[PDB]
Amino acid sequence: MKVRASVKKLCRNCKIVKRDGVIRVICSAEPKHKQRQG
Amino acid sequence: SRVAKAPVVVPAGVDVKINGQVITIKGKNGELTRTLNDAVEVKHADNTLTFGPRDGYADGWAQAGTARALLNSMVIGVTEGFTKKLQLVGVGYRAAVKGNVINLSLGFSHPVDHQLPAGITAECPTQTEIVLKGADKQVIGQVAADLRAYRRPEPYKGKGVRYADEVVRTKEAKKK
Amino acid sequence: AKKVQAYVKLQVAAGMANPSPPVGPALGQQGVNIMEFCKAFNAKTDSIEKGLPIPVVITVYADRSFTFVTKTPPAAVLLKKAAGIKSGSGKPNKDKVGKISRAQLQEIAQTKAADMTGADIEAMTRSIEGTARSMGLVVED
Amino acid sequence: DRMGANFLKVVNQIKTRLGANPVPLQLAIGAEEHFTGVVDLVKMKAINWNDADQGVTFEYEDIPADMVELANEWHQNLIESAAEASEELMEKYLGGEELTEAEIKGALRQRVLNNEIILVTCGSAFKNKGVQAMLDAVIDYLPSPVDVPAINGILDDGKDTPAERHASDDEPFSALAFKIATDPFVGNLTFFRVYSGVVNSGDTVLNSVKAARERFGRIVQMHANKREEIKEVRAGDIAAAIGLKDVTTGDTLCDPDAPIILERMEFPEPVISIAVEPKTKADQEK
RNA sequence: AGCCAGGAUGUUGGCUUAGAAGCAGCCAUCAUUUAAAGAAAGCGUAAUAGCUCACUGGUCGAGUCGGCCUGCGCGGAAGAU
Repeated sequence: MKVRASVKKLCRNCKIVKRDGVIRVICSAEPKHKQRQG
Repeated sequence: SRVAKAPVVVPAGVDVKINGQVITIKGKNGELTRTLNDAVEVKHADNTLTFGPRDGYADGWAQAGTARALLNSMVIGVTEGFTKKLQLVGVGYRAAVKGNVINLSLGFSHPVDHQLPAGITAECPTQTEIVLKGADKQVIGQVAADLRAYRRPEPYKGKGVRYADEVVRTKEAKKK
Repeated sequence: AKKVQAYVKLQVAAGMANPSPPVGPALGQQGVNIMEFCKAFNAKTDSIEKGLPIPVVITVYADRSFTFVTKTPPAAVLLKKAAGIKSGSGKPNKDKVGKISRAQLQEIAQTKAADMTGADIEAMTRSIEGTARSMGLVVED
Repeated sequence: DRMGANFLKVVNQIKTRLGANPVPLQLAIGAEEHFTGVVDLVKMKAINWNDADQGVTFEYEDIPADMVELANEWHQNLIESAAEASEELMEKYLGGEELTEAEIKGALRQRVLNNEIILVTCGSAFKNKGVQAMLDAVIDYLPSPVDVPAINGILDDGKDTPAERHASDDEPFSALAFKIATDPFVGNLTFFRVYSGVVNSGDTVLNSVKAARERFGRIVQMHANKREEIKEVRAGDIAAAIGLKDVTTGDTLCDPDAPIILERMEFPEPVISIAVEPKTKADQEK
């Protein structure tokens, strides 16, 4: 999970759910599109 | 809501034991009980079960919205069951069932034979296909996902242990 | 006719026996002997002077079967068969070269009227005027 | 002796990819780790191997009880393989004359001169399991230089008359030149094989395809590595036709006034081209 | 929002045609049928076969959706007996 202050909804099918409070964004086929902070 | 427009119809062959918050479902081949939270108002009204969110816990529409989906699965799981098949794609990798134990030909210097708990009648038609049978929807995944986590799908060959319906995304080397 | 299994209309000039690589996949969909589609159409291909893309459609069936529908060549390539060059659309509304009147357009529409139930005479007339303006062609009668 | 090593899969994979007709003979006993027996099906005997020794036992026993039916359904396909090899075994597959170990190979050996079936054998080289088994088929399923069509020298340019010469010692001498290695002792060396005839030591062996004269020096045999001087080369040995002045790929090694070959087929093309450069300017001289 | 569900089909959409064949990119950017379809969004990809968006055409049978303004909240937030 890459970390950066900006979670920008980047991939076309990008889920966003708030697990534990810190946002981590869920793609389907792209592992590269998953950030976690912010 | 959609969940409030979703009542569940218990059929004949599965008995409920409504001691208020604690419901123990006497079914076909097991006992699928869940001790829910106090954000629910349960009533097996006539035959079709009706539920309700308790006051104070107005977020119990969520907490019983779990429950409406829950008990529907329980009355159909204790009778019919889940076929949870896994596909072993590994070079020299086999699967064979004995009693309640599964072998794991997993490319190690030592064998891994793990015993599997109750609510499991496992089978193996061949070395690469493995049945799992169960009554709870949780236990039919939890014992399945532990095997898959021992050898995850490798996205350079397609190697690994993977589900029947799961479709991996294998890549290409592209350098050497 | 059929449904979500397969329906693509792709065939180009039938002087070439071997399936051209991009056409290949529309024959590479439901398991054909590619010699069969070469031997089906050549009994009627000897009634033409080759050079224009003639279209066929593919449509499939359960076991190993298939079927196909023969029509006439479309008027879009018939616009640029008479005009000499096969590709004229470089600038649509800035080129004024080349005239054919409506009388040529209806006699290449009777061969559509004797073949197909859509692509009717009077409705296609503005689109056979519409494929003229995109190519940069003029029309007068 | 490996995982995923199914014997019956691979021989029945040839009929799908290679498209050939293999009928295997020596089958498998053991679950690849406790593997002890190789199932020869003609004599219907399993062979014991070494506990872990580099080569003690050869103990033949019967078919074990754990494979009493797979030996049944596979032996009946072995004895099929002579009724459709020769036409004469067709009427005793069905009539029921006994298909012995010795009778069936007399048809199948003639099925190696046309090569429609190949003979397969499972076992281990490194675990010493099968190597002592694999030798007896070579004298009975691989052809001899006197059982084959021998040296066939055609002519030169006059007429196409292919002439089967004799495989014995009663012919003009004949050999071929291949695997022509080098050495810092004598220079050029060969790994040549003589098909028939006997040569003495010291001869005016020519190379009759390229019109050159050579003389036959001190011939040396090997254990693939060690110099052993072979003086008298008999018909069928493989040695080093030493001291050839010029020699090409596959020309004759033959006395004059004799039959003559002129044959070079499938000259290859080395494709990848890299340019070597010297280190010092004294190096490019060498 | 999901299961059935056609992805109605003129066309090869040029150019330059080697494939730039709706899926590389610049100019057009009409539509034969319009109760469902654009000379077009990605993946499959040299091109396409596979899978969709397009209208949800038929079922559920009620609410639902994208942004503007504020009350507060979370992440951002790592230091040295």
